[PDB]
Amino acid sequence: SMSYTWTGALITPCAAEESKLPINPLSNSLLRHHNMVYATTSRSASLRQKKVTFDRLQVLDDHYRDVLKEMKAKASTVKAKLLSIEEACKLTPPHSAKSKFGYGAKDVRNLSSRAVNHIRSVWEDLLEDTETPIDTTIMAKSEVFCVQPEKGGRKPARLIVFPDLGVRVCEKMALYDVVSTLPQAVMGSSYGFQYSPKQRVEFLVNTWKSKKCPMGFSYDTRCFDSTVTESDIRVEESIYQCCDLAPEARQAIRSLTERLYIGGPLTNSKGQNCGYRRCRASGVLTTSCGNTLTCYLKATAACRAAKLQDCTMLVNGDDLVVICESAGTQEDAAALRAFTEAMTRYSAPPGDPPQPEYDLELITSCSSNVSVAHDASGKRVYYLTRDPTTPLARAAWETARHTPINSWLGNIIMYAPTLWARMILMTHFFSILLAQEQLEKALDCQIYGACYSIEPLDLPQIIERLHGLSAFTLHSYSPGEINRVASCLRKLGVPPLRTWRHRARSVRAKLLSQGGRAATCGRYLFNWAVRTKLKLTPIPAASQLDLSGWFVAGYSGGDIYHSLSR
RNA sequence: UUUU
Ligand SMILES: [Mn+2]
Ligand SMILES: [Mn+2]
Repeated sequence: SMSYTWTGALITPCAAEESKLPINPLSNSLLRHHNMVYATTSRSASLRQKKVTFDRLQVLDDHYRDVLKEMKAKASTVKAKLLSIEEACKLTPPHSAKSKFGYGAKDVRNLSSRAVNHIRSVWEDLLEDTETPIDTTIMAKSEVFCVQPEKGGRKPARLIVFPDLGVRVCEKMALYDVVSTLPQAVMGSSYGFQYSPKQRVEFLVNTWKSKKCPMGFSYDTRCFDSTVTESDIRVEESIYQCCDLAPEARQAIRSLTERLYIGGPLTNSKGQNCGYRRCRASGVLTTSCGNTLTCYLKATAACRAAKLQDCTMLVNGDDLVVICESAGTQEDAAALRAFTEAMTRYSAPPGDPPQPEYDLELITSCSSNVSVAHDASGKRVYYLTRDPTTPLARAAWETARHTPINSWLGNIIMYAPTLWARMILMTHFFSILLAQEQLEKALDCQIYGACYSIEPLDLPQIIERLHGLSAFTLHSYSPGEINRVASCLRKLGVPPLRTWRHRARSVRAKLLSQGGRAATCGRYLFNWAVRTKLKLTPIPAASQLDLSGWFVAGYSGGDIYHSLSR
């Protein structure tokens, strides 16, 4: 069947769409070559559509049918609870889209009458109406990247399809738990979203060490969400239905499956009819959990067919990275070839063909890889990195365009040990932040999907609990990692690394001098900027009131919000 | 204007 069906009515905006980096006297401090930057807009959505729209052929062999049965048996283990409206409302991000029915995120979190009195009517319908497709909206997401080295190759806008605010709250009421528990339950260590970046690195290594002669690789299917067949979605529901649900829970899951998840009509920001979606909806709660299981399923099934000795895979939504036992160069090469032939048969073609790798630091998945460096005492230390182009790109864009969701903060947390995040991001912003003095001002960034309100003043404690004290003392970085950073810098036109120690030494001492948590930031977050690094003892609060549940499971697109870690 |  066709992933989508268009009518002519267009994907339209509802706000002003910039798409160039304004000559921000501060952006020039973080990035000279402004040009190198841009932000997707509506004007390039159709290109996205054409890319996205295609026919789907899928066939199900035995391996698939068996693997699935297995997953269901683990699923049978889980038990999910229904969620109270209060519980769902409070999970709604403070800035989520408002409802056509005259009420928004704020009215919800505060449990307005007009709000709940809708969520309630919405949840009743989900029990009274079992066939009617449910209306979804289609927007183009605003996204900033760096101009492709092909001077002109710009990424077309991404697309987001989400159901009304009321339908989203009910989703949480019926699946939140399922989605927060069931995945792991089914996939064991294969579930990516359960690790912090250091647990991921750790896992990736032990695993790579567990093979006599390891061979790893990753597989990136093309436009995953469109490759998802209404069959794929129905199967996912079979998995969900193995949990021990409450009838209204169980029934809602049913209703949403046929009414929202398998597909439905598309409306634009202006009430116009855009057409039909018959593939995964990018903006649903089940979006991630559904992708993780499908990638997992189809891959574990492809592995058997292709015959890869001792496969240990790591799934993260449509993101996949499998490590196994090598059988020979000319052997592995063909083996993987069979793997892509199976995956494809399952309606999961690759963007680029997968390539077997024999270096762990070379395998890259989820636009990041495993590199090495050294801690204080110099004991080798693994940390998870990535190419900083986008991150630096996005950060300069935000510096000039106060953005709703600060990708920079998110980067800092996740990649805290990276050379680029310590010397360039942390510096650039704490200078900004400290010049306006907004250290208490809690901004929003996001992790594995869900949103999070954090106070920059707590990075110290948060950074340690996720990376350890090594996060604040890594020095011998790998030559290759170093060149990757250096180069990106040159590209965007950013001043060499050694030049930031100076910009730091200061900002770091203007915090030292503010005492308190501020002074704590200055001590740990900038110890690399002093010609005399001082020893760092564990942070008291850090490991103490470490409010968690952070890396338990993905929710990208789910509209999930949590405000813990001060 | 919503956060795959
Ligand atoms: Mn894709
Ligand atoms: Mn990806």
